[PDB]
Amino acid sequence: HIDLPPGFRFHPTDEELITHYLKPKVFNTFFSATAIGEVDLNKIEPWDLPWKMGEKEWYFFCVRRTNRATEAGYWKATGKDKEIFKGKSLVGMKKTLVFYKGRAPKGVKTNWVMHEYRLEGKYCIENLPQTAKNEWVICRVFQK
Amino acid sequence: EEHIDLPPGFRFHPTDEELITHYLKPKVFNTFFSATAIGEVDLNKIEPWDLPWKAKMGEKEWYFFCVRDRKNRATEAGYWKATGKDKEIFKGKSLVGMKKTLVFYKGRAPKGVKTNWVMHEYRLEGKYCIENLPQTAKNEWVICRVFQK
Repeated sequence: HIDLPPGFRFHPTDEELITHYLKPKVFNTFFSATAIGEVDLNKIEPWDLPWKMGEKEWYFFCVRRTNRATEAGYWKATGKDKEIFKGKSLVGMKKTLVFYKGRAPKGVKTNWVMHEYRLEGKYCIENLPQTAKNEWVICRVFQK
Repeated sequence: EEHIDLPPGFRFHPTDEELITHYLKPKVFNTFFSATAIGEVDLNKIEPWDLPWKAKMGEKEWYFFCVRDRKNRATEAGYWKATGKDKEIFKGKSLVGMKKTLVFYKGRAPKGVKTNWVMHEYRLEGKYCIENLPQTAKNEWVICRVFQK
């Protein structure tokens, strides 16, 4: 348990997410943190307040374009992914996805948004050692 | 213990009402209030472009206790000019304060040069909140958040 003074909360920069949460989850198989739980993507749905937080945003690890669709909708990738720089080095990429209610290609537009952080640049699959599972991503999900 | 070791990514990120409730009120109660999150400096003595040089890593905004002015938003090398409409701050069904936005301009008060340095000044307010202070309190303080567009 962590005893936060008032006003202090979990509000990470991108490079903080990579460097101190995602690279460890990849490099070390036994990794845990107090602010980022583990959830399987396909199981839950964007209307799942109890699973995993604070400031109306929810972070977690994910084990795995509309390449992932929900029992009740899908996630559509939107926009040019932002690059994550640790100073002069590239370290990761942030994809932005939006959740669509109706499963049809013209599906109902919900206000649920996800940021998917992945390892890149210096931590691309080629540079990554084989003692690593590049299958892990970080997702931040929020509304509107 | 004031050590407050913070895991990565945890940082001061108050809501407007948390600023009022846990930081401004205590300062106007006791002038000798201090908190690690908020410095105490005279906005007059500091030019904002100096701030990113003393920035710790990932630090993008700065909070300060300052004194209230009376008709002066003035800086040796510049000046702050308000903009837009002040914004109400609530605790439940009560107004407890307001937040004003200001923009920084070049030293010359006529025809200054607009900067991308923005300020949010936070002040107590609300008829009943301000009316029910103990006579031992002094409402001569505001909280300034300084940051860059």
